[PDB]
Parts: sequence; structure tokens; C-alpha cells
Amino acid sequence: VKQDMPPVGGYGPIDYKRNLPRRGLSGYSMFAVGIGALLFGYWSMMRWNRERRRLQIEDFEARIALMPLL
Amino acid sequence: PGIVELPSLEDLKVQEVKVSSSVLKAAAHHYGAQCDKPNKEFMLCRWEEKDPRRCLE
Repeated sequence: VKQDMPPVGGYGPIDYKRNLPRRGLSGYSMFAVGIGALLFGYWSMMRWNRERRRLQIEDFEARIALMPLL
Repeated sequence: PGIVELPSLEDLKVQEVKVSSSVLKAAAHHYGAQCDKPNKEFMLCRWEEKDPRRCLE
């Protein structure tokens, strides 16, 4: 006879359980990364803002020099 | 009231510095350094007289 049957040793394994691998970093790591990014941004902003203030002072004194003729 | 006094058109005639604004801005600092005394005298006269008709010279 010929029918639809499983083999002698059966079929392979079949999963039925929830699989969540829990990928990622701990909270301390991401918080430290954020704090370091904030500090780097603050330092770069302080340097560029001081330079921009000096440039603005230079332009203002240029206007001071040009004022009496106008 | 009184008639407003205005200087004639011959008194205001002077050869103007006919350059662009960027020309003035490019040489602003050396102009401020070198020609400082007559500009300072003129602006002191302007702040002490409160009248453009008395600061023409």
C-alpha cells in the first residue's frame, strides 16, 4: 500500500517557544554616551561662539570707523 | 514763529567720496586709524552743537 505517513524516525524538531534575544547595551552605557555627546557639543559651541563674538566686535568697530563720513 | 535758516546750495557743494560701500568697508580700519583727528573733531562738534548747519566746515 501507499499512503501519506511520517518516516520511521519521525520528522525534525519544530519550535513553539517565544524567542526574544535581548540585544542591546545597559543603561549606564547609553547614558554615558549621551553625556559625552552633550559635553563635546557644548565645548565646540563655546569655541565657535567665542570666535563669532570676536568677529562681531571687529565688524562693529569697522562701522565705528566708517560712521563720521556717512 | 521765525523763518527757518538754511544754508544755500553753494555752501553745501563739496567733492564727495564716490566709492561703493564695500570699498569703504575694505579700508575701514586704516581710515579710522589714519584720519582719526578730523573725524573726531567733526563728531565732537556734532554732539556739542546739536545742529547740522553749524558743523559744515
